[PDB]
Amino acid sequence: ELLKPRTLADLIRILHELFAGDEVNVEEVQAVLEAYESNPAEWALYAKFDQYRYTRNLVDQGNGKFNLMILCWGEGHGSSIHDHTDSHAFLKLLQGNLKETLFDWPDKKSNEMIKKSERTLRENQCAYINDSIGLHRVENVSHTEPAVSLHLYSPPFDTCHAFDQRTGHKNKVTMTFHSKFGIRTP
Ligand SMILES: [Cl-]
Ligand SMILES: [Fe+3]
Repeated sequence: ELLKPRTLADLIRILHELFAGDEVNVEEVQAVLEAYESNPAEWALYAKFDQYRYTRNLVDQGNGKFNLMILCWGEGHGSSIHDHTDSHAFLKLLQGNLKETLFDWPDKKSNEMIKKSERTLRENQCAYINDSIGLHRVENVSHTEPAVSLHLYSPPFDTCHAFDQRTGHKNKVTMTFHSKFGIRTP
């Protein structure tokens, strides 16, 4: 029985219930993420920015079932085109707007990766992706507003692939945390 998360802490408690088992009801998870109304005071601890690129700030380890993290995007900061390592990936905006561009998996032949679509994700909206859907790039294209998003990945993963838009060629990337549980982790 899905109830509205009253706070980020409450959201986390609900997520632990939704991930108690071995499978994932994606629509329920997305619905509860969407229902949490971003409250900046509740996540200020995790919202640690870097001047040069977006940061990943671990919030909860989901009793091993998922990683929940907050990503902080300076003006003009964005990601690679990337996959999600056979995991579910949820993205909820907590502040600002992000542009999500979708791409299909490349063929073996070297070719320009053509965007299949794009959307603007707005405050409190939740998006979902997995490798069966395709690849994406996420970007804060704003010149004036930093963005903050809440990401849930299940199972957790710390490696993924970045794709070269010019060729479709992929490279393995290890993902790093800027902080964990509010503590900067050089
Ligand atoms: Cl993502
Ligand atoms: Fe992603």
